[PDB]
Parts: sequence; structure tokens; C-alpha cells
Amino acid sequence: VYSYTEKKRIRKDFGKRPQVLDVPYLLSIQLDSFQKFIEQDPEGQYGLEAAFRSVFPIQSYSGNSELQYVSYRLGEPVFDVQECQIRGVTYSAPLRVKLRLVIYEREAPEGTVKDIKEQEVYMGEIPLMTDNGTFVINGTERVIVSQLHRSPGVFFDSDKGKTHSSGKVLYNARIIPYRGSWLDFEFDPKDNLFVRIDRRRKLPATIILRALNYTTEQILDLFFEKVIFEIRDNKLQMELVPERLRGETASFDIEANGKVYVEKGRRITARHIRQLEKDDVKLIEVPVEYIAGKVVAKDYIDESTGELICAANMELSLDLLAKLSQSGHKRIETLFTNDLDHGPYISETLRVDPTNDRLSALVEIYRMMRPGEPPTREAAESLFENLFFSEDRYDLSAVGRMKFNRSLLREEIEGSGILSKDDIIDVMKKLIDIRNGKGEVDDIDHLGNRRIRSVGEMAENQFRVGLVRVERAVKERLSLGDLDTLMPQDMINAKPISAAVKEFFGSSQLSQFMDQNNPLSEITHKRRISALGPGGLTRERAGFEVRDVHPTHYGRVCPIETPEGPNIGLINSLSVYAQTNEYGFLETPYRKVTDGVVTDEIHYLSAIEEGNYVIAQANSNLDEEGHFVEDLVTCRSKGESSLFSRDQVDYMDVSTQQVVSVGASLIPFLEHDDANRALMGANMQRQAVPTLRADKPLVGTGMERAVAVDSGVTAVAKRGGVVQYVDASRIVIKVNEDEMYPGEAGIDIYNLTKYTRSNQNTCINQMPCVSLGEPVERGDVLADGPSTDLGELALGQNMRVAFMPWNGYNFEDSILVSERVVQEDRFTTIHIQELACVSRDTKLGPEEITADIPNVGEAALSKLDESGIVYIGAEVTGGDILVGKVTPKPEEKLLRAIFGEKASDVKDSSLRVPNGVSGTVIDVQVFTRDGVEKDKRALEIEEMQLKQAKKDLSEELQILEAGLFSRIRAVLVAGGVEAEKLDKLPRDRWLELGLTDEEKQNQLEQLAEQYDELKHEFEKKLEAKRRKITQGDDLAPGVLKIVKVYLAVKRRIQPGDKMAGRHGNKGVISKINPIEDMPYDENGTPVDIVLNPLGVPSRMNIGQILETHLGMAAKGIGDKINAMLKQQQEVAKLREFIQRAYDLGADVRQKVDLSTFSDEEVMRLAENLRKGMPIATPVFDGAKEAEIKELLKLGDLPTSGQIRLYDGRTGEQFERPVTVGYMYMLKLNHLVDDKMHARSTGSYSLVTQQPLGGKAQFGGQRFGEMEVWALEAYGAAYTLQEMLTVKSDDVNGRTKMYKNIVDGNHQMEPGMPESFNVLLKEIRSLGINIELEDE
Amino acid sequence: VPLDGGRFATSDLNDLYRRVINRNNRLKRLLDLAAPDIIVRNEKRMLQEAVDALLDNGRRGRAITGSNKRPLKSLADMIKGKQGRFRQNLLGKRVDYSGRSVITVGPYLRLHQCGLPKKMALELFKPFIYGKLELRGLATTIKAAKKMVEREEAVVWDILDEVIREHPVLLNRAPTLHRLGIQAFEPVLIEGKAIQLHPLVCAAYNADFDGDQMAVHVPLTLEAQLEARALMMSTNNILSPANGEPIIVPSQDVVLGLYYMTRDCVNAKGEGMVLTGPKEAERLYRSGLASLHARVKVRITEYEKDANGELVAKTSLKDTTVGRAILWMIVPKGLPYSIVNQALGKKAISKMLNTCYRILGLKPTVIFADQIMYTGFAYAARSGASVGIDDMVIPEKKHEIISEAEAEVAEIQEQFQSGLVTAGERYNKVIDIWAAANDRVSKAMMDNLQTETVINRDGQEEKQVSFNSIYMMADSGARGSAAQIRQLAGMRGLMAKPDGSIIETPITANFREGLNVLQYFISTHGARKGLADTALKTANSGYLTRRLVDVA
DNA sequence: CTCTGAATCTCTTCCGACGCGCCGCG
RNA sequence: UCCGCGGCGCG
DNA sequence: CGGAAGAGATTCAGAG
Ligand SMILES: [Mg+2]
Repeated sequence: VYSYTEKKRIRKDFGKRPQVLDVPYLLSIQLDSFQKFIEQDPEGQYGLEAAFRSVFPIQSYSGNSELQYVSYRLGEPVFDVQECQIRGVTYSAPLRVKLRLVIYEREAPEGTVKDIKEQEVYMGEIPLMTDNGTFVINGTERVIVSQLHRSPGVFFDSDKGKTHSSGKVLYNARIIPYRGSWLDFEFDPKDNLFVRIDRRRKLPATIILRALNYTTEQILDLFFEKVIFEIRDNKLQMELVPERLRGETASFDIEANGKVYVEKGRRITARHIRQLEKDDVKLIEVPVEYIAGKVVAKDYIDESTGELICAANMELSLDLLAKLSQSGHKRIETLFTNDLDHGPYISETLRVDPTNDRLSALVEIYRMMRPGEPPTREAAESLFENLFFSEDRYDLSAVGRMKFNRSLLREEIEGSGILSKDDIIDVMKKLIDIRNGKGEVDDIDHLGNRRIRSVGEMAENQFRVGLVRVERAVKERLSLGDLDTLMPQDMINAKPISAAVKEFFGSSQLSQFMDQNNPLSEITHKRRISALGPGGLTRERAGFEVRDVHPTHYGRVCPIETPEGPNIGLINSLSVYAQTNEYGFLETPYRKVTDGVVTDEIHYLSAIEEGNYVIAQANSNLDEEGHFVEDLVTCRSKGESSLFSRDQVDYMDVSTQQVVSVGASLIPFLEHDDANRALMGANMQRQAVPTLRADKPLVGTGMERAVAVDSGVTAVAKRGGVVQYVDASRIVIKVNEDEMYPGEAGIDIYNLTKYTRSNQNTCINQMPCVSLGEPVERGDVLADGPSTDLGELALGQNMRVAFMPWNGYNFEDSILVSERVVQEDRFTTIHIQELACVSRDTKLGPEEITADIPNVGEAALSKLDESGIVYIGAEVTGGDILVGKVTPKPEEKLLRAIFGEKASDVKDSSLRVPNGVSGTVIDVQVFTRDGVEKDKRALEIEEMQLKQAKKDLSEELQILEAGLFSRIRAVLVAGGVEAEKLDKLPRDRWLELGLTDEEKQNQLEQLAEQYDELKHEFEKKLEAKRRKITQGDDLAPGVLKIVKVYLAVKRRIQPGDKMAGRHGNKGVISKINPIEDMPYDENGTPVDIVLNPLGVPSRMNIGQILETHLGMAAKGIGDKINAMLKQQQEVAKLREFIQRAYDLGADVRQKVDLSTFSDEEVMRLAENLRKGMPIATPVFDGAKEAEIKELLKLGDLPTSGQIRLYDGRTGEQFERPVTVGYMYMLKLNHLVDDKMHARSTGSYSLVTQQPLGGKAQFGGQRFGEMEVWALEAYGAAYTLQEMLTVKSDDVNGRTKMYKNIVDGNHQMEPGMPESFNVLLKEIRSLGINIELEDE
Repeated sequence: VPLDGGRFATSDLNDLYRRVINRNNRLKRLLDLAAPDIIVRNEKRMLQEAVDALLDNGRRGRAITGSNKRPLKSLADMIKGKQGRFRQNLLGKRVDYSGRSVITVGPYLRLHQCGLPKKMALELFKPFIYGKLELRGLATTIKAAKKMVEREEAVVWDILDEVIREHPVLLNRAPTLHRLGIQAFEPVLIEGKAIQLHPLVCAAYNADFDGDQMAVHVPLTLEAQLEARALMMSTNNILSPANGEPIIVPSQDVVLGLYYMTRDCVNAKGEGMVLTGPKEAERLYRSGLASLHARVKVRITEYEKDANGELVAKTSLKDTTVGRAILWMIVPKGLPYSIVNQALGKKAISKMLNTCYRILGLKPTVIFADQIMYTGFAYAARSGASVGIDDMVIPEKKHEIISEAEAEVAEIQEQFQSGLVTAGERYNKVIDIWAAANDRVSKAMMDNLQTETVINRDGQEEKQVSFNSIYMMADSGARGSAAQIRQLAGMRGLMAKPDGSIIETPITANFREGLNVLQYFISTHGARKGLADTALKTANSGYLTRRLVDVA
């Protein structure tokens, strides 16, 4: 079953995997983010209200004055979208906020406020986003891409190698907040704990340990455990468990219960440990020498005077033992002193402490943060609390604490943004665990650490910055607030936040201009992921780990489509079925699999969790009942892929399509070609340009419909119904009874878009593709845009191509082209330029736009109006007058202009046509300042603008008023029906049917007002519109009126253009060849494009071969249809023929027939097949060799696809059969007329007497440095002198040479390079003395 | 700079000078007042820092910014840096009388000449036009000549043609790498909008026709013209300064044409006659009464230089094919006939050129190269060496070879699940057995493809060389090598992890058949690694070249 | 005890291809 | 109205 | 920001 709209033409499809999921909305990211950013959600949940409740309320510090938030509202935009783009203003909308101001009583803080104030306050405006996901700033379109940055959390890096190369690895711990100072933990070869704050100097951890109010004993108890000793008479007996004897050599005779288990020196394996564990006693006896290097834990003090017997982190000596045993504190708590399980780094870390006191630590960090300042206790405390306790200057998002708890193997989900003490204690503990060896570090390229942002949150961040700035200002003002002396907006300013958001949208490394040439670029330039901008790395901070792709990128980030050159892998694209998780991670779908059956339902899975499960390869032979015909299948695990059993996998991939990007999915037969070749093919395909008339590619992928529909570059039926009127300007559609709204629905109007300048000087256009009075179905196309036809995407065209070397004209890759294509004008393209003339109000005479110009001929005025502006439709060429703008150059001194002079000379400043380009006037735009004279031509242009601006409204009201008149007809059925005056009295005029009933007139009079209201809204819409056209335009100061003109040029193919296909085949057209010499077949048709077969071996792209055979098959059906339809045969002949055509597949899900179809439906379907058969192909499940072979059998072509050919010049057989067929050719917008350029003598620069640069100015090329050394490599000397002295720098030399050359005496003069004289000046401008010397 | 209205975005130096002069004015004013020491030393401090920043900025903390957000420029910035004065205005400076365009082939020119589009030709030589117009006196003032050349009257194209006849020009390639990147050509007027190049120069330029663009320059004086025709010329540069091997070696198409030209199937129509000269062989081929190549005895005359400065003729009845003789028809006198009896590969033709230069001077070598290029295009167009999908014959035994391979991988796995072996040992030996399988499949497909053609041979049967298009393109040395066909037809080897570790599962598919997702993903790994490698390597290469050319 | 000194760790600086085209903002 | 920054693209 | 380099402060370090 198919809709009638699909029945325009049905596409042959292949493939055996039955799809289940539909392609989602291709603009979900931007739409969801912007919708979430502006909507009335209670409790915020990442919204504007969240930022408001963060910044609010505002309280005067001890001033007992409170400003508290109420609500915000937005009004309608004052302008439209289209004329807003035309004019130049942004498409913003006002921000209306209600603020509540109260002042507490000075006698009672908690007491009630004396008064309450509330009012609506306006501040700034914010840009709006159109359904296509666009933005408007200054009469243009700009788009913000999404940023990709590391998530706020913890990282652990190896950094093996460079430092102390003949040494083992290091380790480091990093914490990055969402907004705040960085904090770094790292190691050194001497193995000490050091901390660094914000890339500053290296400091030990002990300073912050003590500054966190910890004593040494507390710290050592934290990082270490106890080993207890006793002052005992017999050798100080002591207690040991074998857990600390795991893997040590016996430094003692192992004895217990008076029985030695093993002697000194024997390594204690597991067997001896277990032997100890049988009747495991702990108290044993050891000699004394072992404690020589061992370190006490606590701080034992004397009892005679209180002196400290031994402090922490120092070892013990025999005298210490003796004079602590003299005191009798038997319990001796010592340090564990492990080597391979608990590295005692804390010991020497505390030993190299510079200080020992909290106040000293505060003073030290005080001088570390700000050098050269007097140490103050309170200032140090204030800065320390303003780094990790201050919720203002430091904070974490909920995602930050989420990953923090996940990384530390914690279980808490929700806490506070600010950090604590025990958390960084745990960071210590985990870091020292890692240094011990156990545990595992984390990489960076893994996507479970990668976070994606979008427009809403960065907009919220910039807006929050603006609000905190203005809040600072408001509090500063409120410090001197008075008793209810003002209304609560004099303290607020709309300037700062408006300026901030305007700068963010205007100037940003994320708000790039958008390349508007074709819908493919439209859809692929929005779903783009970048890693640049603030908070991320730059273009050359990139190593190699960021550059290469990672296994986690599968199904979430396209690996094959990315720009190449200066930046690779930094501008990666997002997948086709991927989506954004709630937190800000990526997600990809999977099919749930039961014990032996796969369910239809799906799950969305994050990046971190997928390692816990195993996923099967997509193109597995799933059985009819959801089983696997094999008992074993390859499946990708957390690490790699491996063949697993029948019952090991639990999730199935949705389809083969979810591996690549949108642009990549459009390349047919992709699986047969190399990665880099496909990459360059996609990079070219994104750069195509629509031609004059589009035509569907013969080989498609099935994705054309989705991208065409979702990208709003075409007219879509908001409601289905019946066509009523169609035109090249507007479309009128009848609404069906079920779909119309109960309250005065009426009909819909669709305004088309005509020829208009695009962002890339291309012709955006909309052609209707619907006949008259056709039933249209809900959500379907009506009018085709550029490079689109009948609702499918069509960039290039289809050519008859052959692969053969011919007379060297295809030497490397040069594309030979037949004359027939330019004969048909089938690659003809259009460009639209833009020329601007300003009218400033400067001194020495305000500028005039008069038609009077001196020193010119009458040829200009022959093509000019008395206003000076060109008439519409003039065949102007380069260097022609367009607008006539001219600027002029007591009682005794002012009259000399007549006595000794003649007249003031007014200087011409006419904007001419740039040289080299033709064109024709298609549109003139004139803007005027507030209160300036409007010349004649400007008056009619608004008059033509005026009368059309009221016809469309009148046409709208005429249809709009029709609905209310049916209400008259339905009520007033019976009565006096007029024979002839039924129409002379129109559908409205029935309350004047001579006499009228006493009750019928009531409804007639009642509705008479509502027509007037419809007239009233007609009046206001007229009155509002007539003001917009009549009102001026605020501009930059000084200028008075804008003169915008438009040109249209018809660009043809000429030798030098840049041609390309869909499999990476580059090329430039070398020679255009007349028809007679082209090769041709026995049938009589010629061939159009001839290529070089040598591309296939070197660059392995066999895919372009396989499509070419299909092109013959696609035409091979079509011409056979064409052969039969030329003679009027009965319909069932083609009906069975087309039936077998859409039959003849291996195993497909298409399963279409023709019996159910009406005869006229089949006939109109036949004529759309006059050009061939559109054939679909999935990216990986495409057609194999066999079914291509048997498809040609239905045609009348040889089985091999291999055809002998006849020569165009000599006309004989070729003793090798050649391969011909079709191939999809598009055109790039890299022409030759815009590149070829030269100068002989033009302008020069001011600071140096050197020629200009660039083609826009009449400038030349740059003699690069590199060819300099190249030139003396040959014995050439004079040219080096001659090129850079007499042609570039010397001023007297060239003029003599210029005068000398016109006489033939070619001679050179040395001169002296003035640039060197420029050099000596500034080096003189310092204390340096330098000059020339003796001659 | 005069900008819109009374606004002028002037240089930062003006701001620095204004700041320091205001500072000095305030300071010298306040010392008149006998001010207290604290404020005067504060002013002297801030003046000192101001003038220090004026001399050099960035050497102090909190470098003073400029207009909005960036550190202002200084004199030290004006002297040093890539944006400084040296490397943008002294070592390299923009020059007039130049131009730029895009390249095409136009493979019918001579090696000592190049084309040039008509409008460019008119634009470049305007002073020469004025001079010659004065010489014939058809104009009087500069204005008359200017309006005549702007009208593009037909009476000036003949002068324009006259001033070209031997007036040379220069060409340039923007990433100029070595000394051959600059050459000179005798220009010839051509219609169009693009530059035309002789094909044999693009190899030296390493300039593919993908859309590279050239620059042009015009020598002016007699010194310049003689200097250009002496050393800038393309003719007198045929050996690379890096190595004595030549630099006009043919690249892609003429080599294919000649390689196809000198191959002989054992049986073909027109086999087994005798001819007395290459001329009648050419006539017979144009008649179509004999094959392009078949074993034919011919009478060949050859010259040789045994005499010290003189040539000696001698005749014989050699045995060869027709194509060898018809190629011999154009070869110069010196070389012996034995120089063409081989298959004329890439190395062979390079040796041809080298020997011709070493024995027969310079000019005959040049004309020989030009004429062999002409014949190469002619017979390459005549051949019709197309490509076809049916060409790539896949070997059949490879399937059961693979089947055996997973048999031993299952076997080694089931030893490993019994504690017999460790992970590393099994890793190494599965790599070994997979590599051995690759060797076997590669050798099998090579022997299947290499000589598949068979013929009855005027009788029972005979086995000879192949005639597949892929093979003849491969062994010609034109494009690709053995590994390309190995990748395409046979197994695509085995790829490694990004770190460098090898994947245990090899690429068991090939481009002619379909490809599953994961192996394509690994191929993406490899390709992205290579592209990143070259993209990063370019900058280091250029920088190293700069330092080395500076040091010596 | 005081070196002199011989590393040794710290801190700062200088640098990172070429050429062109297009667009935007002070 | 021609100087400087940023971004994109091409080789 | 990786790396080199180079100057400089530090810090044992055997000879005393
Ligand atoms: Mg190139």
C-alpha cells in the first residue's frame, strides 16, 4: 500500500534485511536544545529558571533590602522573518520580566517588610530560531555548531616516556570543575606527592593537608594502619598476622607457641602462611635490631617535664627505646612500612615539609597565589575559602559529581556542587592505590569521558555571566538605596546583557557562517561536532590520540566523514540513528534479544555501560522466527570481536545504516571502496551546486526522501486536502472535512520563494510539482526547491560515460567532454552578485545621487533614469555606470568663485560594474534614513511595493470572508432566491434582499460587526504594513540612503571547470570536442564523457565500476519502455512488463504488484519512466554480482556489459571491447573566471611602495621566498636583481623603465630598494645607531 | 587610514606615542609644583612601564591589550616574527607583470613551448603594445594607444602575435620544493581561459591536474631574455641535480601504449610473412590486413658509431613482431636495434632515454622524446585498454584454504582452553598461520592470473602470457604494484590496532565481494592514521628545508 | 667547618610549511 | 570607501 | 604544549 503522492514514481529497491526503525528527525539536537532553553518548566531542570534561581534573590548586604524574582514573559516579534532578513535587523524578541522589590524594617531583619513593590521590567532581546534551525543577526543567516569538551571529572594519565627516559612511568591526577580553578596532582622521579594549582609552581601535598586542619598523627592514621609493639621484659614480645608476611623473606626465625615453624632466611611462600594459619596466634617474640629504620606512629612525650620523646615520621634508635622503656608506656604504635603493597611515600612526603603549622601553610599558599604581597591571616583565610568552599567562584554540575562518584566506585548519586574534605582524601587514597600498582588508569579517547554541549547551555552560560555582572552593578547601587523613592528598574540596565549576548552570537569561534549552496550542506553543516572554541583545545594543541578514531566511536560518531588537511578528526560528524542522552552523553539504539528470539522493542544505551554486555554484528543471518541459523556468530565484546555461541548475546543492532553519517550514506556501493577515497568523495559532494533543472540520479540509496523532507527547503503540506488553485507564486489548497478546525477554519496559503540571493551567491528557487485540482495527502511535498525534484534529492545529472584513453586528453585525470551537453545547456548555472552604494553625509558637500555627471558620455544616461539608478532589465557589462553619485571638491572672499573662477567642480564617485563580469538588473533595493528626501524612482518602487502589499491581503480577505458568507447561505436557504441577481447580489449582499425577516436581520446585523472586525484587522494589517514600508531605517551615523542593486549572470561550461562524481574521481575539463569525433556504437548513439581507466589500479575504488553497469540496466529497462510506448499498445503489455521489472529480485522486502492499480495511474507512471528506472541500494546490504548479471538479461545488452565501439574520426572497429554506461556527474563551484586574473600597472600601498594583493583589488601575485633560493640555484643573477628592485620597490627605476620600454631600449637601473630604507628607520628609532658608509 | 565618517582605526603605535607623551606632559608639569616624593616616584614608575611597553610588549606581566581583547603590536613585533618585516617585505615581495590561472593538458604542443590564454596575453604585454604601436606610428599619444587597446580592434592582434614569436615567460608552482619547480617556455597564443602544459613537465612539477594553479612572470630586458633562454629553458635541464637519472621519464599513458605495443600473442592473423622495411609494415597495419603484433621476419637497417665520429650501415633479417619494427621506424640513427627487443618497461624506457642522451648528444634525444610521446598517445588511443568487472578472476582454492585456516584456529583455541599454551604464544602462532595463509592465497591468485590465456596455436594447444587489462596495467609499471592487486582480488592482508598491536582476526574479504562493517572500520583506522601522518609531516618537512637552506 | 663543584632541578624563552580564495567584525 | 583579527574552503 | 636550550638557583658532596 502506498499514498498517491508516492505513486508519482516508485523506486526499485534491493536488499534483504527488513528495516524496523524509522529514521528520526534529522534536526533533533538543535530543536530540542533550544526548546528546552525557553519553556516554562517548574524547578528549572537545566533551564532559564534554573539560572534565574541561581542568580536570585538579590539582597543588600545588611541593608535590609531584598529583590526577589517573580516571573518572566516574552512578547511577539515586531517583524516577520523574510522582510527582516531583507532589511538587516535580527529576528529577536523582547524579554519581559516582573521583579518584586521589598525593604525589610531596620528594627527587625526577620520582621515583615514595610512595603512590597512589583512591576514588569524590560531588558534586552534574545535571538529566535526558525523551523529550519537557523539564526539571523544582521540581515544574514548564521548557525552555531555544537561543542565537544572533556566532562568535568577525574583523570589518571600515564605520561610514560619523555621525562627520565631510562625510567618507569609516572602518574598524575586531575580534577577539572565545570566553572572554577583547576587542581593538579602528579608525581616526580624522587617519588613525592606534589600538588599544583592552575599550572603554577610545584608544592607538596602536606601544606594543604595541614591547611585542611589536620595534625600529623591524624594524617598518618588516615593513610596508614597500625603495627603495635609492647615494652615486654623478654625481648619486647610483639604481634603479627601473616597478611603482612605475604611475599617476604624471613628476617626472623618464625616461631610460635615455643615452636619454630621455619628459620631465618627462608622465603615464606603460601604454604608457610597457611601453616601459620593453622592455630594462628599473633603474639610472638623478635630481636631488637629490626626497629632501627622503623618509624613511630604516635608522639610519645616524657612525664618528667613533658618533652617529646619522639615525634612522627622519624625512625627509632636504641637510646630512644631505652629512655621510652624508662617511662613504661608499654603500647608502642608504629608504622606499617610496606614496600610492594603500601609504598611509604607519605613518610618522606611529610619529611620534606617546608613548614609545620596551619598559619604558616596559609601564609605560604597566600604568597604562592599572589607574589609580592604582605601576608595577612584573614586575607589568606579569605582566599582559601574563596577557592573550594565558595559556591560562587567554584562549583560543579550534577554530572560532575555523578562521574566523580562513579570513578571513585561510590554509590551516592546526588550531593552538592561544592567539594569537601573526605572527597580529596579519597583522591589521595585512590592515587596511592594506583601508585602501588593495583587498580587501573583511564584513557581519554574513550567516549565515556567525552561530553557534548549545544546552543542552549552555552547561551545560558553567557546570559548568566551578563546577569552576574549586572547583579554586581545593582548591588553596588543598592548599597545607597533609599526609602521607596523609585520604581524598581532605575537600578537595572539592559545594555550589558544585550551587549554580551550580541557579542556571543556575533563574534565566537562557535558561531560560524553557514555555507548555503545545496540542501546537503544545509543538513550536514548543522549536525557537526567540533572540539575547538573556549574551554577546548586549539588547532595545533592536538597530538595523535585525538586524531585517530576509537572503538567507542562505532554507532555514535561517523568515522568516515571529516574535513582533511589542517584539522582532521576535530570536526567529526554525528551518526544517523544517534541521539543525545539526558545528561549530555551519546546514545545508540539496540534490539533486545531474548533467549533465542529478538524482540521488536529497543533500548538506548550510553557509552560507559556497553562494555558490560556483548553485541552481535548487524548483518547476521537472522531467522524468520527471530532465531540464528548458526549456532555460532561473531560478536564485538568490550575489547574486540570474537565468534561466540548461540546463547551469549543479548542485544542486536537495528540495521546496517547506523554506522556512517548522512553524507556518507548517500554514496552507492560504498562497501567496495577505500576509506580515504570515500572521504574525499563526501567532501566533494558537500560542495555541489544546483544546476538549471534537476533530475533524479539513476542510482540512489533510499535516504533521499528523508533528507529532502526533513530539511525545510521545500513546501510541505501542513494538512492534506484538495488542490484548488496553483500558480508560479502561490498555492491554494482545500482542506478536508475531517481535518478542518470547528471554529472558522477556512483554507491554507503557501507563499513560494522566488529568485533571491543566497549566502553563497546561488539561486534559491521553488518550482511547483503539483498539477491542478489534485488530492494531496497530509505531510507531503508540493513545490520543489533547488536541486530537488518530485520530492527526491538530485544534485548532479546522469551522463553517458565510457572508460578509455583517447589521444592523451585524459592524461592524468583531465575530463574530456562532448559538445552535446553544452548544446543542451544541461550544466548551465546561475550566480547572483551584490553591489552596494552608500550615501554618507560628509564635509565639503553632502553626497548627491543625481543623474548629472561631468566628463562622461551620453551612453550612461541612455541606460539610466533621471534618478540615476538603472532601469530593471539592462544588459550592462563590466565597467559601466550603475548609480550616479557625485561629491563636490564676509563679503569679499566668497564671491571669487565667479570673478576668477567658473564653477565648482563636483567629483564623480559612481559605483561602476566590476570589470570582467556581465549581467542584467533583476532587483533594486533602496533604504532611506529617518527624514531624508526620497527621489522619484524610490517613490514608485515603494508604490509597486505598496499595491502588491495590499492585493495579497485583499486576496486573503476575499477567501477569508467567503467562509462567513456560507454561514449566511446555510441559515438563509429558504426565502427569495433571485434568478439573475443571485450573483449580481454577491455572496455577501443578502441582508438587503429587499425586505428581510425580523429575526434573519438580527443575525445579519450581528455578523455585520464581525465582518467589520475582519475589515478592522485588514485595516490594521494594512496600516501596520504601510508604516513599515513608509518608515525609514536606523543605520550607522553619517550615511543617508542605501542603494542595493542585484545582478544575474548565466554561467556556462568552459574549459577549466572542476568536475567530479560520487566515487572520488577528480578532474578538470581539458578540451571541448565537437560531436563528430566522439565514439559511437553500432546503434547510432554517441557517448558523452570519456575518462581515464588508470584511476582504478592506483586508488582502489572499484565502486565506480559497479554503478556504471547498473546505469545501463537502469536505462536498459527505460529505453525498452521507450521503444514500446512510442507505438500505442494495449496497457497490459507494459503492465506485465513492469510487473516483471519490479519482480526479478533475489529476496526483497519491496513486494509490490500492479493489479490493484487503475489504468490511468499506470499510464501516468509510465511517462515518468521515459528517462529510466530509479534503483535504490542500501549502503552495506546492496546488490551483489549475480542479480546485476541477470538484471541485464531483462534488457537487450550483452551479459558481460562489455561492448565494442566505433571511432569518431577514423571509424573502424576496436580490437578490445570497451566499457560504457551511465554515471552521476555533478559540478563544483570552483570556476575559472573567478580565478584567472592579472595586472600590469595599478595601485600601490602607502606604508611601503609595493603592489597590492588579492584579486578584489587590482593586485598581483606574491614572489614567495621559496622560489627565491630556487632561482640562484640556476646561474641566473640579473632577474633576481631585476624582479625585486625595478618592478616592485624602486620608484624612480620603474618610471624610467616604463618610459624606456616604450622606446625598445630595454635597460635596467640599479636604484635602491626603498623597503630597505624603510627597514633602517625603526631600527634607528630605538637606541640603535646604524647607517651606510663610504662609497 | 581614512575610514567611515570621522572614525579612523589607526595603528597601535599612535596610541603608544599618545600615552607616553601624555605621561611625560603630566610628569614634567607636576615637577614644577614641588610635589611630594611618593606621587612623583609613582608617576616615574608608571612612565617607565609605559615606555618599556612601547619599546617591547609581552615581556612584562599583564601585557597591555589593544582595542578590545588582544595584546597591542609593538616595534619589536614590527621587526621580529613571521608577520614581521623581513619574511613578508624583504625576503619576499609582491611583484607586478604577473598573473594566475588553472592548468590543462592540450597534448599537441612541443616540449619547448607552452600555451597561454588570449585575454591574459593582451593584459600582460601592454607596454610592448604601446611601444610597437609608436614604432608603426598608428597612434600619437598614450591616450590613443590606450583607447585602441581597450577597443580590442583586430589591427592589434597581429602586433600581439609578432611580439610573442620568441619572447619567453616564466611559470611557478606555489609549493615550490626543488629547483625544477621553475621553468621557462616559448609562449604560443591560444584560445580559452586556462594554462596549457606539455605533459612531460607535470611529473617534474609533481603537479596533478586536480586543479593546481600556476603563476606567470615576465622578463623584461635583454639581460633577462638571454638569461631566461640560457638557463631557465626546459630543454637544457634533463638531469636532476639530485641524481643523474633523467627527469622527463614518461608517467602514465604513453608507457601503457608502448607496453601494449610490444607484446606478441603466439597466434594472430597476418602471422608468418617477410617484409623489407618498417614503412610497408605501417602501410599493412593501416590496411588492416595484419594484426598489430605477430612474429614477422623483416629487413632492418641500423647505424652504429664504431668509427670515431662516423656512422656505419649494416643489414640483416631479424626476427620480431610488426610493432617493434613500426616503433623502430622513428628511432634515431645511433642506437642499435637490440635496444627494443625486450618488453619496453618503465625501467627499460628510462634506460632508453639515458643511453640516447649519453651517446647522441642533446637535440636528437629531445626530438625522440617528443615524437615517442606523440606515438604513445596515438597508439594508446588506438588500443582501447578498457577495464571490466569480469577481468578480476577470483581463485577458487582460496575458499578451502580459508576453511583450513579456521580449522587450525579452532584447534589452537581448544588446546588453549586446556592449559597447554599461554595467550602470547598462541597469539604469535595464530599470527604466523594467518600470514602463511596470506602467502598461499596471494601466490595462488598470482599464478592463476599471470598466464590464464590459452590458445590452440595453429594446432593443438599452447600456453602463453596473459592479456588481462589489470595485469597489463600492473606489469607496465605505469600505476600500482603487485600489492594493489593483492589487496583488490585476493585477501586484503591483515590490519593492526591503532597502537600498533595486530588484530587476531584478519581481513578475510576482498573489494570485489562485499565487506562487513568491522573490517571497514579497521580500514578506516588505517586510512585516518596515514592521512594524519602526512598532514602533520608536511610542516616539519618544510621547516627542516628552511633551516637547511639557511645554514649553508 | 667550608667549600667549589658537579650535577640537578627550576624557570624562562623561542619555535612550530607555503600560496590563494571567500565571509564576518573594529 | 583598502589596515588589523577571527572563521571557512581550496590546493 | 613538546621539545630544546640555556641560564640560574639549589643542593648535596667528597675533601676538609
Ligand atoms: Mg594537486
